[PDB]
Formats: sequence, structure tokens, C-alpha cells
Amino acid sequence: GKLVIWINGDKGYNGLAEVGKKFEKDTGIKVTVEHPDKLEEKFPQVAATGDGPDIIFWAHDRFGGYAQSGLLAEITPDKAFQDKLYPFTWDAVRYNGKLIAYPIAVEALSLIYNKDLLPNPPKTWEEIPALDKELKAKGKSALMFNLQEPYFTWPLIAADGGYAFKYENGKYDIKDVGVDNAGAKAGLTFLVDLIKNKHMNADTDYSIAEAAFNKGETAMTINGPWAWSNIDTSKVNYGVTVLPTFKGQPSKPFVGVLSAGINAASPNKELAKEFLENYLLTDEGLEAVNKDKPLGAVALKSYEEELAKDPRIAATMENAQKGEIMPNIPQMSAFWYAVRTAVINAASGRQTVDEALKDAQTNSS
Amino acid sequence: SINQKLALVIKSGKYTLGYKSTVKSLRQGKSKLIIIAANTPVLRKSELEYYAMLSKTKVYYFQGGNNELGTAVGKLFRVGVVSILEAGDSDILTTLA
RNA sequence: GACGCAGAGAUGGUC
RNA sequence: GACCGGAGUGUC
Ligand SMILES: OC[C@H]1O[C@H](O[C@H]2[C@H](O)[C@@H](O)[C@@H](O[C@H]3[C@H](O)[C@@H](O)[C@@H](O[C@H]4[C@H](O)[C@@H](O)[C@@H](O)O[C@@H]4CO)O[C@@H]3CO)O[C@@H]2CO)[C@H](O)[C@@H](O)[C@@H]1O
Repeated sequence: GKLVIWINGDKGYNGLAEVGKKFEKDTGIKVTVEHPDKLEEKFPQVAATGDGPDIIFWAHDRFGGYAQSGLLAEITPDKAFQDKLYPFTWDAVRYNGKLIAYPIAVEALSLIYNKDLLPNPPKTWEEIPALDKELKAKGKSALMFNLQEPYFTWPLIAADGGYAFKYENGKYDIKDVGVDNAGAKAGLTFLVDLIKNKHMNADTDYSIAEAAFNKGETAMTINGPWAWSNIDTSKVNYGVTVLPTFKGQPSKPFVGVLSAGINAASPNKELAKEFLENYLLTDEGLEAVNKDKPLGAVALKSYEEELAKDPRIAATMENAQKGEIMPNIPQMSAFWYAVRTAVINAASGRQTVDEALKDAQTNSS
Repeated sequence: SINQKLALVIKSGKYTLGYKSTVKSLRQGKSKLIIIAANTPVLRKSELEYYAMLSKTKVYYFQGGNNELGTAVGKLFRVGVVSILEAGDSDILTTLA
């Protein structure tokens, strides 16, 4: 008679635990919040053996693959509840017409910059090479961001036309993949260009990029709302704005929707509904989670209305709109792992851009 | 759907029910596939999974407590584990495992 | 026929 | 207590 929740390490997991305390103090149910590494990779392998958790948190994309394997519980919220959360956020958590998880927030990457090292942030990517030499005089870099997960380099590869799966009359064509198109190459090339022209090291990851921006060592970074709290505490004067345009076109970040699905095999599915519906998805819950690590654009209308004024969320909302919503199909996993290796190998040297993307073009199906 | 597959193995081929009986079948390597109910205690699903591991036998995890297993195998009492020996017209060892 | 035990091995056996 | 044994079986 307990609820074991697995949430990602770069989220408000202490603040989600804080919501579990109210749930304990009001029923005596043990709400255990864990944040295990590679959780999205683990949940499928551990639920096939019946040793998984009750509630799992992740962006809507990894949930369709689970649903296709029957690892997710058919969530059953009433008509009144559905009209509390945005009609678009439910669509992100729908597999084969059935709702498989509860939407919690709309995520979107934005250009985070140091107002002290850069009052007017770049409007385009094409000016960054210059701005870097200018800052190399003051012994500082211009742009530092994680190049190990494709999610951060995707806004650039997608900008000029790159895509995952072609969307047609509702269904996604798993055979039409836009990672090899002329536009995709250009953007991935540009990334590899700043890399080759010593403007951005090809070994930089989340831990490094976060450290540099937060310690005043670089003008800007590309990150999500989660990374705000740690920036707020570094006492750095910073802003959250639109991503730079590449080839006179907007960057198209892959918009996630922090969903919370239930384990189809869980015995305490009934308790999960009470928790997620009447203790988390409310102005009180989201707030405690948002106070730990910001969610930004929230799925719940009530609390969203409150936070809207924040100019940081304005950016998130801006980028979220200018980009595209992540497909929830099972084939997303392949495309991701596939693009993962393209951005790395391409920038490392192993394969050239054309080679890296040509391989992802195939490995993606 | 598998509930029909189980039933089938029970009219044509041999099976066995219960903890004691299956562990024996694992030791003898006579069982091919085992089936353990969802909310089976930990020591036990560990001890089963363990003989299934030593015996090099496959394991299927039922999406419903022993209560529904008994119902699914033609019994009234609860059965937390099923050792499938040979399957006649049924295909659970050659389709899902 | 209700309760109680009973494949998570019952009653029942044998040392 | 240990072992054997596999579907019933004790009560009113
Ligand atoms: O190749 C080895 C690596 O494998 C693992 O990385 C995988 C993920 O497991 C996949 O799920 C996928 O990643 C996507 C992710 O699914 C998707 O939601 C999106 O995730 C963002 C998300 O918006 C947000 O919640 C935030 O927390 O960050 C995520 C990005 O880190 O985008 C991901 C793409 O990066 O593909 C990756 C690999 O490409 C494993 O986690 C790695 O540690 C391992 O090295």
C-alpha cells in the first residue's frame, strides 16, 4: 500500500518528495521518490520482470514505446480534470487513442546568456564565431553547451529543415526520416564548424557547460527551465531569450511534455491517481516541485496563469511555439540513439557530417 | 489472451501447479516455461527466478495475481506459479517466450 | 450450504 | 521437528 516514484536526476525530485510528505501526513501512504541513472532505459527492462516502480516521470516521447509494450496503465481521469490541463498536453500523452500518462509541463530549450558579459544577445548563430574571438581577448568563451545528448544540438539541425519523422494526416511515416536532408547537414556542419574553428570544444557535456556559465566563464549556454535554480543561486545576472536563427530561420527545439505515467503492473494504481491528480496536479504540488527545479510552462492551467508574467517562461513559450512537438511513437528511441552518434562522431572526427547523418538516416528505421 | 493458451496446455499437454512442484520440475529440467503471478512475495519470486536461472528455463510474468492464475488454469484455489511441461496444440513456449 | 485451513503444498502419511 | 505426498479437507 505504497507508491514508488522514479523521476529524472535533473528535475525537482526533492520537491516531488515534498509533495509525498503531504500525501503521508493525510493517509499514511509511503511515497518514495527515486532518481536512478538511465531510468528511461531501465523502466522497460525492469517492468517485464515485475520489479519496476508505480509512477515514472519523463518527456512524452519515451511513453509511446512503453505503451506499445503494455508497460503503461490506461489512465482514467474524469471530464472535469481533463479541462483543468491544456487540451494539447493530453494529446502528447495519447497512444493509439488511449491516455497513458498525466501531462505536467511543456519544456523547451532557450538561449541563456550572461547580461554582464553580453547586454545584447545574438539574434543569429551566424554571428557567434565573431563574438567568440571578441571574448577570447577577455579570456572567455561565447557559447558553451552540452554536445553529448542530441536534444541540445537539434534546434540547429532542425532549423534549416531537419526532422525526425514526416507527419502526414495524423500518422507519422516511420520510413520518411529527415536527418539526412540538405538542411540537416548544414546545421550539423555549422556545429562542427565552430568546433573545428576552436569556438566550441567537442568534449563539452552538461556538467561542463553548466559549470562554465554559472562561474561567469562564458557568455551563453543552451538549456531548459530545470537549470535555472542552479543559475539563480550562482548570483549571475542572466536572461532567458529566443534561440539564435541559423540561415534566416528559427531553431526548432524538440518540445517535451514532462509526463507521469503509471506502471500497468503496479498494484497501487488506484493510489497513484489520488496522488498525481489531487496532490501534484494542483497550484500546491507543481509549486513545491517548481520551487526545487522550475518546470516553466506548466500543463495545469491554474498554476500556469500565475507564472505567465515571468519573462523566462515567455522565452520557453516562445521557443516551444517556434519549434516542434516530440513524436510519442516507439521508433523515437532509434532516431535519438541514431542522432546521438551523428553529432558526436561528426564533431569528434570519426565520421564526416555527411557520413554521420547518412548513417543515422538508416539506423533511425 | 494467454489465459486461453494456458487452458489449452492443460487439456492436451502436461503442466503442474504450486511452488514445491515447479522447483522440482526446474531441478529435473522437465519444465520448459514457468509462469509466476504478479504480487508473489520477494524471497519466493527470487528463489523461483533463481532455479529458472540455474535450470536455464524461461520465465513469463503474469499480469495478475495467483487468484486469476487458478481461474486461468481450471482451478478454484490460488496458484502463484505454473510449471508448463509439454504443450500440445498450444504455442506459449514457441510464440511469447 | 456458510464459515475455517488448503499449490506460498491442506488435511494425510513415516521416522 | 524432518521427510513423503500432491487435492482437497475439517466444523454445524
Ligand atoms: O547512447 C547511450 C546513452 O543512452 C541514454 O540516452 C538516450 C535516451 O535514453 C533516449 O531516451 C533519448 O533521449 C532523448 C529523450 O528521450 C528525450 O526525452 C529528450 O530528453 C531531454 C528532455 O527534454 C528533458 O527531460 C531533459 O531532462 O533532458 C533530456 C536530454 O538529456 O531528448 C533526449 C536526447 O538527448 O536518446 C538519448 C541519447 O541520444 C542515456 O540517457 C545516456 O546517459 C547514455 O550515454
